[PDB]
Amino acid sequence: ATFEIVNRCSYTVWAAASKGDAALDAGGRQLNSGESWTINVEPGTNGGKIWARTDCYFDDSGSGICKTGDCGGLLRCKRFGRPPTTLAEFSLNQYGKDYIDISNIKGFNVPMNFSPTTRGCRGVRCAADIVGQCPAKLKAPGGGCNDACTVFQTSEYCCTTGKCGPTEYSRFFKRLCPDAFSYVLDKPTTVTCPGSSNYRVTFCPTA
Repeated sequence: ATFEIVNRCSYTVWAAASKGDAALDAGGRQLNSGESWTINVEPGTNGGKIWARTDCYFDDSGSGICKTGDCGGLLRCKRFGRPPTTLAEFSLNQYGKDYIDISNIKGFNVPMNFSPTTRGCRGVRCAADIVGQCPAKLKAPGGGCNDACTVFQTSEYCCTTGKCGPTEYSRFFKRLCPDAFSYVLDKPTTVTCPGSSNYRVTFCPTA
């Protein structure tokens, strides 16, 4: 499957693609304002994530730091990034279907559109100013808006027991971005697409 990753933001982001224990394609790249990065994702990939990282410094070896979404200091991510990270999430060719969502479960750093480029399903978007409106307790100094699980580490926020409800914090993410997961047991906003669909992830899709 082909993912076109587009930075429409006015600022540079460092895109990242991982399935948690391995890079997808090169695993990460700098995207200046307007730049597009096309990656190939193995069919059958289960639990893939794409995210943006902000305010990175990397040396010539691809070792450094990002203020949001850092994946153990690498340019080319092998593992998931540190919150806060708006997440494009996908499972491909699962019994003939692709499954896509946007999640705020690990917080929000960059607005995002995740849309198929092929026919047969709709895209999802979380493009609200969640950072500007972020409740004081969830504001990350690095930039971005943390999820309550990351900040408070409670059974309720992290849904550790598999029993949890919506919270004042989850309802904030949900009010601004209804088409994104706000907590672990949120009513699924997953979109079902044809197996072997292709997709575009757009950072800052509106502004």
